[PDB]
Amino acid sequence: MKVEIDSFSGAKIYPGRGTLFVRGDSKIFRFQNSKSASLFKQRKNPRRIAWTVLFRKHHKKGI
Amino acid sequence: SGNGAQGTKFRISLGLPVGAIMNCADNSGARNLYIIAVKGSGSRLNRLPAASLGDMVMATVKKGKPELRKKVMPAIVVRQAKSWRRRDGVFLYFEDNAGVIANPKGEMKGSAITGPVGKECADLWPRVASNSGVVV
Amino acid sequence: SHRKYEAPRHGHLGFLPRKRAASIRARVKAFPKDDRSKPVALTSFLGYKAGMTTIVRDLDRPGSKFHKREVVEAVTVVDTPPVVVVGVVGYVETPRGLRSLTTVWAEHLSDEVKRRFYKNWYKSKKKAFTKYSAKYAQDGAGIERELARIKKYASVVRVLVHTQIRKTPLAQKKAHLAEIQLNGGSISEKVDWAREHFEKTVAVDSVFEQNEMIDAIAVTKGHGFEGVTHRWGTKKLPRKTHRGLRKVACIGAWHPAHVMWSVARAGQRGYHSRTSINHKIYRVGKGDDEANGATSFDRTKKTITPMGGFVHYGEIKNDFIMVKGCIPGNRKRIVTLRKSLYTNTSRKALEEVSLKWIDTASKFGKGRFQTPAEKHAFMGTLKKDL
RNA sequence: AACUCUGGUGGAGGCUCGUAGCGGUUCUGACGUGCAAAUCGAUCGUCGAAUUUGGGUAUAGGGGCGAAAGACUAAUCGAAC
RNA sequence: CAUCUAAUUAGUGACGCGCAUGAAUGGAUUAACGAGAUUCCCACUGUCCCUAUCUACUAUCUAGCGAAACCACAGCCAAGG
RNA sequence: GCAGUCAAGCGUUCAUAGCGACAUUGCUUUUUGAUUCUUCGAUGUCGGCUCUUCCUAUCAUACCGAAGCAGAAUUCGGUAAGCGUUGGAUUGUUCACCCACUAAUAGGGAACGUGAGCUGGGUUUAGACCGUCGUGAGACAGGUUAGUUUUACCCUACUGAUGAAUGUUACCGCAAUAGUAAUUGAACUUAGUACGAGAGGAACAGUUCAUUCGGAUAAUUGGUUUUUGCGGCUGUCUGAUCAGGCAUUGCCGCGAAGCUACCAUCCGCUGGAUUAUGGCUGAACGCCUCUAAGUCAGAAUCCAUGCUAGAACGCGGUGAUUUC
Ligand SMILES: [Mg+2]
Ligand SMILES: [Mg+2]
Ligand SMILES: [Mg+2]
Ligand SMILES: [Mg+2]
Ligand SMILES: [Mg+2]
Ligand SMILES: [Mg+2]
Ligand SMILES: [Mg+2]
Ligand SMILES: [Mg+2]
Ligand SMILES: [Mg+2]
Ligand SMILES: [Mg+2]
Ligand SMILES: [Mg+2]
Ligand SMILES: [Mg+2]
Ligand SMILES: [Mg+2]
Ligand SMILES: [Mg+2]
Ligand SMILES: [Mg+2]
Ligand SMILES: [Mg+2]
Ligand SMILES: [Mg+2]
Ligand SMILES: [Mg+2]
Ligand SMILES: [Mg+2]
Ligand SMILES: [Mg+2]
Ligand SMILES: [Mg+2]
Ligand SMILES: [Mg+2]
Ligand SMILES: [Mg+2]
Ligand SMILES: [Mg+2]
Ligand SMILES: [Mg+2]
Ligand SMILES: [Mg+2]
Ligand SMILES: [Mg+2]
Ligand SMILES: [Mg+2]
Ligand SMILES: [Mg+2]
Ligand SMILES: [Mg+2]
Ligand SMILES: [Mg+2]
Ligand SMILES: [Mg+2]
Ligand SMILES: [Mg+2]
Ligand SMILES: [Mg+2]
Ligand SMILES: [Mg+2]
Ligand SMILES: [Mg+2]
Ligand SMILES: [Mg+2]
Ligand SMILES: [Mg+2]
Ligand SMILES: [Mg+2]
Ligand SMILES: [Mg+2]
Ligand SMILES: [Mg+2]
Ligand SMILES: [Mg+2]
Ligand SMILES: [Mg+2]
Ligand SMILES: [Mg+2]
Ligand SMILES: [Mg+2]
Ligand SMILES: [Mg+2]
Ligand SMILES: [Mg+2]
Ligand SMILES: [Mg+2]
Ligand SMILES: [Mg+2]
Repeated sequence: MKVEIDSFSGAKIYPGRGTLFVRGDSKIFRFQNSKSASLFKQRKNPRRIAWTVLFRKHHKKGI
Repeated sequence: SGNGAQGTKFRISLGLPVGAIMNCADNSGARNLYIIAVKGSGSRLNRLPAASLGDMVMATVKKGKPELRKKVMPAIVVRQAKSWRRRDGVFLYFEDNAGVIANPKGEMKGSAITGPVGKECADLWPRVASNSGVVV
Repeated sequence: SHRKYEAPRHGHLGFLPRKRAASIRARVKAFPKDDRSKPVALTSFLGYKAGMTTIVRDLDRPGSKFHKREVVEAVTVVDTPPVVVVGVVGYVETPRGLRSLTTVWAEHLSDEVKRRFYKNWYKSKKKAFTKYSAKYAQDGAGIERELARIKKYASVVRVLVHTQIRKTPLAQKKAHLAEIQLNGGSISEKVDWAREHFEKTVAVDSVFEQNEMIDAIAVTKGHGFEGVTHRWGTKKLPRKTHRGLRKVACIGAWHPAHVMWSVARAGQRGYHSRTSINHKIYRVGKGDDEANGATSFDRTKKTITPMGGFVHYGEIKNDFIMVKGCIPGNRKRIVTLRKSLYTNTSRKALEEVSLKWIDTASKFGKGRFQTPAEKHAFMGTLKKDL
């Protein structure tokens, strides 16, 4: 019973939610939802998407 | 599927019908595999025989060595690139479609698989799992 | 000449006619075989379908690849308040079938079940059972006479129950009234059980247990007039075709010079009464209970209701049946849950199920949080003074 | 040495891409008791000349006219009305 | 026969005692051109596997207006003749 | 095309395990001949696609009998049409042939099923080229290329939908009848066991999955997006700002809800009576014999349980039944 972390948004993934993507260099990317999956597939940087965990700790939002 | 398979398989979503060209993961000298059939397929009118991960397919080689080209040969699908659900709830998919050349008894023609391999394929075919590196 | 390429027949010829059901409450056409040794108990129970959610549990299936591993499963939640018992009905075997011999009603009926007898309740004088309630006058002689008739005759005893729909997040206010056959022995003991339980409520934990196969009898979701491709599953005709491709192209030979009943045609889809068997009860949950959505492995004090209510239904404040998979009927709909008509011992039954986690994330979106406390702990504080 | 090469200039062509225009390939789309006794939509061919076209004039039925299909000659053509 | 394919009554390259090829009733070839006919490859795609969904306008119901084709009489079958 | 009778013979011996000459007797209308009986004041002419039903002359599946049946695999046959019977290259093809999967890729009918269902590839009304024939106009069941596929709103049939009458009205039911549905495979185990000199090599019970079909459902994943929900972007217009208009839904990204997908999940019941066949008791026929009387087991069959509709002229129980 494991809660994963979304590789784009840092969102907590409960069982069943979102998808898992295995890249050509076999790196596992877990996505909580299709929003994160599509933004990853658009090659968007999570550090510039203003609601992600990576953005908020890069900008020191709420700490 | 038939002979060589070590166990059963839960149903994986079919993503590779006939006519699908997948990459050739092993080092046997082929570059792609063109799926001409699926072993253990179902006989329904108009319905294409469709493969999924871990399935043994009949395949030709469209790009590769001339000694592998223009022949029918068995292959095993090792990567699917179509989203399928595991019974642990995880809908996963790969980046590309990939298979390895084998003989009908399941032993693999090549010696080393380049890339990840699905866990159902590795558990169904021990010769794929022996030469596989990372599994999923 | 022949078919040239054999294919299976589209659709099922035994689920015909594909028409609208006579009512929303799909009738139970078979109750379990009466074992006359067991105690007297209901064989069905009435609920309202709240919605589906997701569980995680360790699968105990030896020989399976997922033995002692966690499986993620869909469950249907049936919001299930206790039913009130308001009558009994006696059934006499005749050479033309069962025959209702007499009904005996309880003395006081609530306005929920009194509303069932009225098409315009707001206008009425509400005079229903006002002279039946005078049959209980000074010794209940005319009631004990009819109950003695049910004891003397009446090889089958059914009880009249009604849902408590004001305990349910529905705008309907009008109860659903149904006969449930009393299994459990001695026709006298069945009538005595019903007479003790007049005006009393029977809860769902007295009917159903966990790890029990049950049957779901419900009218399915209505889909209007539908064409033959989505009604029957027929192949869409090729793109070049004239006058339409969501059709059946040949609806019969020249001879017989008639369209056959077995030719797939357009018409009503959905709103059909369906019985679907062998759904495993994963939780008999209590309404006087927080930690409905908590398991022994979770221990997060949360109820079965998702964040922001069950979508298009409401929130569950009553007892409920969490059952495995999909049952017929859409949400808000009356559903009859019935005990199994056969003793199933197939090792998919008889399996003790312990839930590890129940999904209470919002079904109104792609919800990420299980509790508002979890939302607060993740998101931190907000501009609204969170 | 006969003479070669390069950069500009220039603006030719029954040349090209493509509007208007002129046609009418495919959908064998729509319509098919039609908007229409031949249209509508998309897609097309061509678009500076053997071009497109108005007005005037000439050729009349076993006759005309025809870059030729027995085509066209007033919804009439293997002989108009 | 070869090649193209896993497989080709298709395509291409050859062979030629060619039912019945052939030299301005033109023979062979040919760059460019072609809404011509054909084959393969890449790209691409609901052509398909295998169908789903959305929009507008219909259809539908209403107020108004209001035809036509067709019509011996009509309208449930099975078998017999 | 498919059967049957006789049995010289083939089958190491041995007519009939399996075949079977010379004869001979039949079946079917799924080929083709024969007729010209209906249609010439239009029965739309092949093939394919779609979809339904029917037949059994059974390919597979179920249960069995026989073998030159040791096992495995086969071969012959019985009940049996319940349930399936494919994906492709070439060709307009039906047919063929090959690749390949499969339990199996059985044969047929339904106006050579099915064109107001489609398509128009074939035959082909006018165009055109060739070959041969003809002096020629022209001919060719010779090749090639192009060639308008119209109408339902009527009756019935089918599919769904109402509905007068039953004193009225409402609730809860019964179930006559009609339909009915599940299908098949593999891996593990039995077990390298039985059987066999070996080579080889099973089955039943058990368990886990899968094929095809069906009925739902939308928690999840995917799809859809006029939530024109939020953001962005181009061009223009509102003097700039803010906020907007138009671009026949302007475009791009995300997008709840709803609908939906073997592209997602769930679910798909067990009793009885039988066929083939193998038997029991037992005469006829003092013996024998499954059969004659009687009787046992037994198929994917049949009928029920279960499921769907409920007779709108089938029925029941129950509530209330109108004046100041
Ligand atoms: Mg097809
Ligand atoms: Mg057939
Ligand atoms: Mg069928
Ligand atoms: Mg019943
Ligand atoms: Mg609807
Ligand atoms: Mg719809
Ligand atoms: Mg219809
Ligand atoms: Mg459900
Ligand atoms: Mg939702
Ligand atoms: Mg020019
Ligand atoms: Mg040009
Ligand atoms: Mg132009
Ligand atoms: Mg002009
Ligand atoms: Mg047209
Ligand atoms: Mg029309
Ligand atoms: Mg008009
Ligand atoms: Mg003249
Ligand atoms: Mg001519
Ligand atoms: Mg004219
Ligand atoms: Mg080809
Ligand atoms: Mg050639
Ligand atoms: Mg030209
Ligand atoms: Mg309208
Ligand atoms: Mg309208
Ligand atoms: Mg008459
Ligand atoms: Mg008749
Ligand atoms: Mg006539
Ligand atoms: Mg006609
Ligand atoms: Mg006709
Ligand atoms: Mg037979
Ligand atoms: Mg047989
Ligand atoms: Mg039959
Ligand atoms: Mg049938
Ligand atoms: Mg025909
Ligand atoms: Mg017809
Ligand atoms: Mg037609
Ligand atoms: Mg043609
Ligand atoms: Mg109408
Ligand atoms: Mg059955
Ligand atoms: Mg469905
Ligand atoms: Mg404009
Ligand atoms: Mg706009
Ligand atoms: Mg299905
Ligand atoms: Mg005896
Ligand atoms: Mg017998
Ligand atoms: Mg007898
Ligand atoms: Mg018996
Ligand atoms: Mg039973
Ligand atoms: Mg009735």
